[PDB]
Amino acid sequence: SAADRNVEIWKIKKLIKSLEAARGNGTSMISLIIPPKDQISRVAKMLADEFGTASNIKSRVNRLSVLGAITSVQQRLKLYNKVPPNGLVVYCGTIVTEEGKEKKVNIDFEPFKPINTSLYLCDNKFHTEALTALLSDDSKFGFIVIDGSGALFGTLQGNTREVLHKFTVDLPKKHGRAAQSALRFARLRMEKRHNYVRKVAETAVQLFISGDKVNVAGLVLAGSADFKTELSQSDMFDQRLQSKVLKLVDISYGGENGFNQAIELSTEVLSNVKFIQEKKLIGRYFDEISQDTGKYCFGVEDTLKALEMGAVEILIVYENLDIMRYVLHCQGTEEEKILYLTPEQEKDKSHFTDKETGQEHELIESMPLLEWFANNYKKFGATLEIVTDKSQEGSQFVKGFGGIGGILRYRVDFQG
Amino acid sequence: KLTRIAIVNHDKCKPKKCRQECKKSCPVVRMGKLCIEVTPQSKIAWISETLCIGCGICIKKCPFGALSIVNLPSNLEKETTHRYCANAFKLHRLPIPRPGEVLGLVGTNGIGKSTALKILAGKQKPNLGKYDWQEILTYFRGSELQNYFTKILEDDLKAIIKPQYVDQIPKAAKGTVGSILDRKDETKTQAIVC
Amino acid sequence: HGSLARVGKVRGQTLKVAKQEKKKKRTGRAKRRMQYNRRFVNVVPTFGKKKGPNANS
Amino acid sequence: KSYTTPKKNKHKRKKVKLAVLKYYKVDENGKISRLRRECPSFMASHFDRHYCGKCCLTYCFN
RNA sequence: GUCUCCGUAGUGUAGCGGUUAUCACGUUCGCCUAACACGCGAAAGGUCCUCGGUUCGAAACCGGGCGGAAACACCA
RNA sequence: CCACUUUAAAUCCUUUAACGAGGAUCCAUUGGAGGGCAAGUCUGGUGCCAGCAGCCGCGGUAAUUCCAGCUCCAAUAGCGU
RNA sequence: GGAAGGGCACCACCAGGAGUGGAGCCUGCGGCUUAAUUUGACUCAACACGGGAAACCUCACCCGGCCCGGACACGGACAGGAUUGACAGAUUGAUAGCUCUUUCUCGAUUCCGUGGGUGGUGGUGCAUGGCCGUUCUUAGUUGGUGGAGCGAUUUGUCUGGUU
RNA sequence: UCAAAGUUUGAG
Ligand SMILES: Nc1ncnc2c1ncn2[C@@H]1O[C@H](COP(=O)(O)OP(=O)(O)O)[C@@H](O)[C@H]1O
Ligand code: SF4
Ligand code: SF4
Ligand SMILES: [Mg+2]
Repeated sequence: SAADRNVEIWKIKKLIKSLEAARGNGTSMISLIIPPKDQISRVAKMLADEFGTASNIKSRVNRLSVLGAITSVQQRLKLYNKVPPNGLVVYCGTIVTEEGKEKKVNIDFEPFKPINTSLYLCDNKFHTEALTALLSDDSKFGFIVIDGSGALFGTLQGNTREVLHKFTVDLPKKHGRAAQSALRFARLRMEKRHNYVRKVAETAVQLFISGDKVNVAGLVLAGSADFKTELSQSDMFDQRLQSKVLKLVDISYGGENGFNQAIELSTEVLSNVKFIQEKKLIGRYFDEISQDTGKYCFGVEDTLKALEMGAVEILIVYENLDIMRYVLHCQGTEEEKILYLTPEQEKDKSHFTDKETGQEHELIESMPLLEWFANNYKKFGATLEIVTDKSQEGSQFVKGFGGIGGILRYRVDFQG
Repeated sequence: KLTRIAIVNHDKCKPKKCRQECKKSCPVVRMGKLCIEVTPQSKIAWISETLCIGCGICIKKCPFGALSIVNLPSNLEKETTHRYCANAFKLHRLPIPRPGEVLGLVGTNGIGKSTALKILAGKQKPNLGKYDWQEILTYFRGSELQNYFTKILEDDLKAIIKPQYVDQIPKAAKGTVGSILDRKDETKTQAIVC
Repeated sequence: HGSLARVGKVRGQTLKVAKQEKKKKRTGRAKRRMQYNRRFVNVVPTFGKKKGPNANS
Repeated sequence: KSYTTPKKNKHKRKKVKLAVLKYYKVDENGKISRLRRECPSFMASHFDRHYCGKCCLTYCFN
């Protein structure tokens, strides 16, 4: 289900927030990630020698901490017997927190996406750079490696490299050694060679499409032998699929070994793509400003007022705002309100006296905005679009307009 | 290499009547930056073309169209001979009078031709886009301008102008033509000119 | 690897203070006089295991 | 030190000393009439009970 | 398409119709070591590819299934 | 700053009247203070970070080595790189 | 030093004993578990050790509730009594006056600041003392004055026999 | 009058 997946992402994001905060005085913390294919024994051994080494650590508080963590991460791994699919992510240590409370913790879990990123570390802190880099890069891209020998269809995350389906074929010989039959055999060879392409072009629809919509934001075709092109520019390959043909890549090698080659030759394009789509969206946002229209908005005050009401269509936000939603509160009267304060206005501000009554209006702690949108953009109007300051249209959005706004579902006049 | 000028027609802007509008509509100003400064008091709406995007929203909004934003080549920010105010017209370079020669100015009007001529007459000091004389001359070395302006400042060169609007000479000078030529004579060559 | 982030980390957060108001310090020759006087003529005391000009227990 | 909202603190007492306390009345200037009942060993008035302020003795008429 | 063969603990393989399914490696648990490795002692672990048949009895013999691999595709 | 002098004509010095100092002022800097190498085991912040350091090094929660305050030292209409 | 000489110790061997390792249990660790399962010590030189055989106490741990045992000062606070201590009855686990309603009270205690204390089986034995243990149960160790080396050092403290 | 015996925190 989609809702259960969104809960598991929120769970993991919250886990990361805590682990980045954690910290512990003295001590170290086992960052650890065991990729899908790995043998867990291999990990147990590694740990066991990492243990034996750590027993010569000169510092006590560090030593005994590290030994403890390694003792306990081994015990976690004992509860699994094969590596869970989609990898494993363990995070031992002895985190410190408020109240002077030294507490041990051992968070292991199969992460929801497969991942292809091993890591081991002892250091003062935990390392969750891998994990954030697997929530950021959703963008699944489809690969199809055509060759005279055979095909390979496969999907692709940031790091993760899946193999969907494949086959090979006995295509005919190049030549027909009779004078007349030469011509017929040629025409016949052309028919079976094309038929193979027809099969590939159907299979790709069968694999990379789902509910009359392609599941992959690109569709890299690869290979050699002027074949990938024969697919690329045919009437057989479905136009919604062929719309997202993103590259024809000439690879040496074929099949599985062909795959990796096809990805490394593709790397540059799949980066550009994410920026291209961003440029396109904001480009439209600006079109509504360029023409009078009315169906745009900008600056929290206006934008959220548009959201609250007959909502926006698309809401565009620069992926980090500073800007933060605070929940202000009164001591005596119990009257309360909420405000969207800038980095300067949030840090120190004499504004927040109650004035009418005459008391110090205390600001109960914040929830940072971009995250606030991410929580509850669905309870409004939808399509929360994170953007960047890399493109010229991107920067103009971030710099000028404030990296916040949205394309509206109809024309609205604003006042004050 | 492209920058922006903002221009405010001091006649068409009436900040009291319209109650702002530019302030409210400008994203930079909503962003929280001093891109426009107006108030109901104070004539003429100011803009920091520095902080301006050049969104082209304020231009649409203002109810008399007082605000005109344009672009201009980044080259030309060096060679700025005169700018009368903030958000005013901006001449770049001057003509290069050479003596013994009639200098033909050409181009469409509303393009600083009068400002050029005032400057060259010496009535106008070319502020050089500051809004001085030794600092001015030094800016015009290597070029006939420095000889021109230096010549102006020690021997006061008399600046004489045949104006554009000919029909505001009548409403000023009285008497006959023959009388007026005699009064203004100095060369003593009326008959030859007539 | 490693970010170019923290940069001015410390200098930023240090506890800023004013630099007091003492005096116009004597300059040129007069300074030199005063220096000379405090090495040789004022103190010249009974010794007690070596000296210190900016020492402080 | 994240204190829980519904738990909160617990305030202690605040007394109210209402100026000079009156327990007496003036009957014909010279003589005096006491208002509240005294101890046997002012055993003051409750809404039903007669509670002491010192020796902790307690009484009531049903 | 044809004809052929092979599908057995985690891996690679033995297996002569009645077997606790053999061997090696790997795994786990002791020791040996300061530790680890090497070493020593122990232990766990086969859906015998799938289904049906024959047989008193089938992991094998016989049939069909899903997998996997060689050889042929010549004369115009 | 009057006036001479100067000078081709001037300026500058020079001479010279008249005004012209309580240091809040007419305000002296530049570099350093662990060793080489003169001079703080001082006081705050940072916590192998930021940073310093020609070299040796300092920095991983009492830093004589960082960022600051105080003092001190060298040279001084100059001193660094 | 898987270099040679000597020479020694049942925390070394040999000869043997009694064993431990096997079993059930007792108890200590580490793990897992848990509100909490407090913590120190991990080769000899941690693990029936902390004189640690915890019902409570111990106790640190956790989940609840009282209490001040907040000295002294400078002040503000001084009496239209600052504002220590209270049977009900509700509540509470509780015969905690802990709280709400109501009593009435020492009468000069108080409360609020600041300076500042004080305590803490809180953190740090890698900031220290003391005390242990271990090196290390062996025969080893030192300067004076002379001699030897620019010196670091060396000789004395030694070939041999002896113990 | 010679079998085998490889390695050693990045965590100061
Ligand atoms: N004194 C002034 N103060 C403010 N604005 C001026 C002044 N003189 C001219 N302008 C502005 O400059 C613009 C162009 O004038 P100008 O340059 O004199 O004409 P031209 O371009 O023909 O030489 C006018 O629109 C006017 O608003
Ligand atoms: S132009 Fe667009 S941006 Fe530049 S000022 Fe007027 S409004 Fe603000
Ligand atoms: S600019 Fe147009 S709008 Fe802004 S004040 Fe002057 S007139 Fe009113
Ligand atoms: Mg030095």
